[PDB]
Amino acid sequence: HHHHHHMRKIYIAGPAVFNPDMGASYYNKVRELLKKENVMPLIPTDNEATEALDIRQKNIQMIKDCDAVIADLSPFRGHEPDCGTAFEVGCAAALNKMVLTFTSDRRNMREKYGSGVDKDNLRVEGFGLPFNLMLYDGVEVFDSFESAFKYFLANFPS
Amino acid sequence: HHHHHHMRKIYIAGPAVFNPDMGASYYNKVRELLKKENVMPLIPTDNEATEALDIRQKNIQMIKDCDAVIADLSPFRGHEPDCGTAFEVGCAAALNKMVLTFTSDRRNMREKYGSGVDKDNLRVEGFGLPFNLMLYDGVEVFDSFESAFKYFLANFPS
Ligand SMILES: Nc1cccc2cnccc12
Ligand SMILES: Nc1cccc2cnccc12
Repeated sequence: HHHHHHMRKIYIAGPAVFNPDMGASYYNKVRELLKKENVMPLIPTDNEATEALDIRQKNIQMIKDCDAVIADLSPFRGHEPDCGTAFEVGCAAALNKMVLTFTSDRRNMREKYGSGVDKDNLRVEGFGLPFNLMLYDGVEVFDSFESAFKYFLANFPS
Repeated sequence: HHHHHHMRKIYIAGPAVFNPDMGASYYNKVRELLKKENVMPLIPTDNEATEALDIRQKNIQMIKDCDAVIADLSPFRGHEPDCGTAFEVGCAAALNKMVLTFTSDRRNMREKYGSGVDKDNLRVEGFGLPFNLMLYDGVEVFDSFESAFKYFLANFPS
């Protein structure tokens, strides 16, 4: 009765890293929430290397090692989600990982831009989705990290 | 004779799809360039489905089927590349595909934003790269589709 026990792991994707505090406040909240459920956060800035390629490789490895990704696809520098987060969602999708997404703005892209085109006459997607359709996989788009985490707990038990 | 011959295939990732012509002018130029070298373009809008999930699945399948991705990481709706393209680059990276990227703007992110922070005091990466570090894998960032394609021809022969 001392079998190996898998500790669940979630990759914490999102532009919080670009906050003035490098994501400290966001990541601390994540750490506290996950601690209660014995889930390990895999955080992009953990044991951060100095070289871009090393940072990238470590983050890809975290995605490979995770049970799920919870991705913050909130508006970043406009109505579009963060590209880095989008890359990570793509990585996870290719590796058949559970991907859970949330955003602070759930309106359709055309509601966000107020038109079928942006200010430069570039087409805004019309699929009833809050962001680029590649980022949607059929799972509900959540309103917060917490709500996404509740789905994880219900659908990925120990 | 009459052994099976593999036709090389390149997934054409980029926000040209959002042009007023749905990328017609871009894709036509791509088709002509690749035709000369017996390379098949895998284009996001080819045989386009109506449902978001079907379009997504077909595009993921194209990446799975490709020999390389040439991704247009040009500024889209600001200094950041397109998120959908970023997702596709992520997918390709996880699948160990050759990923080739280009941009119309090769300046470092901090040169583009003119500061180490944006207008909202959000951190701009300082790794001497033109975009989010996740999008760089050690291969040169090219100036055009054509220059990326030249690398493909030199590094993925028939
Ligand atoms: N784009 C990025 C991905 C993963 C970690 C990072 C840490 N600092 C800046 C940018 C990052
Ligand atoms: N985001 C997208 C990915 C692949 C194909 C598309 C076609 N139209 C709009 C958006 C697309």
